Amino acid sequence: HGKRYRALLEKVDPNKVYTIDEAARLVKELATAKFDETVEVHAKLGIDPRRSDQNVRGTVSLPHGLGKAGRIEFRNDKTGAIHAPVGKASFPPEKLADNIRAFIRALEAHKPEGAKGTFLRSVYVTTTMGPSVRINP
Amino acid sequence: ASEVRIKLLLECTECKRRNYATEKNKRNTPNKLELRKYCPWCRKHTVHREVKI
Amino acid sequence: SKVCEISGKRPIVANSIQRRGKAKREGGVGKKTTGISKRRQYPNLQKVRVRVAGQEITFRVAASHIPKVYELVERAKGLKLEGLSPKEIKKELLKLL
RNA sequence: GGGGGGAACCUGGGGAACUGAAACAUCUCAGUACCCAGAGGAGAGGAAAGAGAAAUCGACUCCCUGAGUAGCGGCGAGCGA
RNA sequence: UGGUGUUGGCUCUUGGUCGCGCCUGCGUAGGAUAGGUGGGAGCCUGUGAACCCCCGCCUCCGGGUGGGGGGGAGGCGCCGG
RNA sequence: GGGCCUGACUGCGAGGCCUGCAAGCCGAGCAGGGGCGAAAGCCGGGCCUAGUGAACCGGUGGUCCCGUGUGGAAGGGCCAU
RNA sequence: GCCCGGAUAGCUCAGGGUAGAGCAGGGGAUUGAAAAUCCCCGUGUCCUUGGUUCGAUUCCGAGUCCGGGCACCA
Ligand SMILES: [Mg+2]
Ligand SMILES: [Mg+2]
Ligand SMILES: [Mg+2]
Ligand SMILES: [Mg+2]
Ligand SMILES: [Mg+2]
Ligand SMILES: [Mg+2]
Ligand SMILES: [Mg+2]
Ligand SMILES: [Mg+2]
Ligand SMILES: [Mg+2]
Ligand SMILES: [Mg+2]
Ligand SMILES: [Mg+2]
Ligand SMILES: [Mg+2]
Ligand SMILES: [Mg+2]
Ligand SMILES: [Mg+2]
Ligand SMILES: [Mg+2]
Ligand SMILES: [Mg+2]
Ligand SMILES: [Mg+2]
Ligand SMILES: [Mg+2]
Ligand SMILES: [Mg+2]
Ligand SMILES: [Mg+2]
Ligand SMILES: [Mg+2]
Ligand SMILES: [Mg+2]
Ligand SMILES: [Mg+2]
Ligand SMILES: [Mg+2]
Ligand SMILES: [Mg+2]
Ligand SMILES: [Mg+2]
Ligand SMILES: [Mg+2]
Ligand SMILES: [Mg+2]
Ligand SMILES: [Mg+2]
Ligand SMILES: [Mg+2]
Ligand SMILES: [Mg+2]
Ligand SMILES: [Mg+2]
Ligand SMILES: [Mg+2]
Ligand SMILES: [Mg+2]
Ligand SMILES: [Mg+2]
Ligand SMILES: [Mg+2]
Ligand SMILES: [Mg+2]
Ligand SMILES: [Mg+2]
Ligand SMILES: [Mg+2]
Ligand SMILES: [Mg+2]
Ligand SMILES: [Mg+2]
Ligand SMILES: [Mg+2]
Ligand SMILES: [Zn+2]
Repeated sequence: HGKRYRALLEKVDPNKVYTIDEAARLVKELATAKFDETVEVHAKLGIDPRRSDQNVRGTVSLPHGLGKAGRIEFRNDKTGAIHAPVGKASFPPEKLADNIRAFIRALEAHKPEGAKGTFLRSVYVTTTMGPSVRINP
Repeated sequence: ASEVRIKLLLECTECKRRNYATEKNKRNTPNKLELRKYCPWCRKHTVHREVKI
Repeated sequence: SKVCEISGKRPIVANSIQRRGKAKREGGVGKKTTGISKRRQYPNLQKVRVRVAGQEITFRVAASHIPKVYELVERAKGLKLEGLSPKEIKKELLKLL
């Protein structure tokens, strides 16, 4: 890892869970690359990968989002993960939590009807080249 | 009955209540039976589907 | 195996009950008792040897009441015990129970 | 101070079988008979970590009732608050 | 005969599972050892590139990776078949 | 032999055959919702008479009846198998 | 009743990119014979259907059938 990244690592701490708001305040502190990084929200659906019927797929029209308007399409990969762009590192903090939360909502709205586990086994917020923070969905 | 001539229920396809029990021969009739029958529950005829006894 | 010197526990009488079948809870027809018979249940008696006023005293006690013996030795500190035989020391020790 | 005795009665520790189930094993007989330890003119029990539906009662023992009820039961024979 | 009590000290070696770290993935077209999607035009270097000496190794035999001794400014992508 | 079908109905059932009991048997007619037929009408399996097994225990699908102070739940009842 | 499973050519069989191996059959070499040996060749929805992937005997759902296991039987 590069000094630049090693730096950021300090402003994190894995143990801590954080909050949609707490994470939104960090994003900016984590976007140290020469461009408007994104943000991304990585989940980890607690459903069976190799299957169908219980496949999470759809779209969400984020109120602000992207800035690159909304309607992002997301689809769970072969593993139990699902990923999506929630906006660019710019965006005032009180603008991301609105999307993070608006996106996570859609995920729950697309949970199957036959799924074992806590569904959102885990969730994280990040930036294109920065580290990541778990969050209380 | 035998292992091949087997017993079965008919379940009202609308309300899902088993209403009639009958038999069939599963060689001669591998497909699940469909039959219009009177569901006491829905008070009308209703196609019923074979359901494992 | 007999009696706890500390707790008083002695063997009780128990029935050994043989059963068969699948319990109703597991969707079975139920349990049938294919035999009942008396047996005995003994205290887990064990020897405990402790030194007290430089004499060796030894207890037949149920495992459970083992630390009770060490407790009795502790409370024996404030006791005019010296010179006594094992027997009368043990007597004295039990008097504290 | 103990020890030993006492017809029955009493409480504690142990504890059958015939029999009944028109066979028999769970169940019954029965915690009976019997053995043993102890007590006494009685013994046991006894002042709620109780009942159980009454916004209630108020230690324990004994009799009547509740009731062959509620229940228990190879849901059999029977057992039984 | 398993578990467990009575049942303790010190070592050496193992498996399961959880958390973190790191690497492992080779049909065939092909720069050649493509996990899966997703973000994405920059990222690596005085917090030391380019080959080198010992290599922990891994190997599908071409390479993959990795800590260190030398080392003193270029390597790696978008491009694009 | 062909066409359309599922009455191999749900709720009942006057009246009987048979008969120690229990069981077994036949049944017109009314209601519901149907099938076939122009209609009269027929249809509650099969020309008939064997193709079977009481209770008990328990499985499953229903119903929402009971639910040990109360609300639930455990567990039962009822209907079907 | 439930849990684990096998189906791949005539027989027995191993296996995310594929389709083979043993001896049975046939052709040839060799042999006095019978073999053993040696070389070539076949003999496939990889149980069925449905769904992943650019595709699949390979992953998943569902079936059909034999195989195993555990338990229960008023
Ligand atoms: Mg019927
Ligand atoms: Mg039939
Ligand atoms: Mg009804
Ligand atoms: Mg036992
Ligand atoms: Mg029983
Ligand atoms: Mg203990
Ligand atoms: Mg006396
Ligand atoms: Mg006496
Ligand atoms: Mg007694
Ligand atoms: Mg007695
Ligand atoms: Mg005896
Ligand atoms: Mg007897
Ligand atoms: Mg007898
Ligand atoms: Mg008898
Ligand atoms: Mg008799
Ligand atoms: Mg006899
Ligand atoms: Mg008794
Ligand atoms: Mg008196
Ligand atoms: Mg008293
Ligand atoms: Mg008091
Ligand atoms: Mg009884
Ligand atoms: Mg009794
Ligand atoms: Mg043992
Ligand atoms: Mg041990
Ligand atoms: Mg016809
Ligand atoms: Mg009908
Ligand atoms: Mg009559
Ligand atoms: Mg009669
Ligand atoms: Mg008409
Ligand atoms: Mg008419
Ligand atoms: Mg009629
Ligand atoms: Mg019986
Ligand atoms: Mg029953
Ligand atoms: Mg109720
Ligand atoms: Mg109620
Ligand atoms: Mg209660
Ligand atoms: Mg209640
Ligand atoms: Mg409540
Ligand atoms: Mg219930
Ligand atoms: Mg019920
Ligand atoms: Mg099964
Ligand atoms: Mg084969
Ligand atoms: Zn119905």
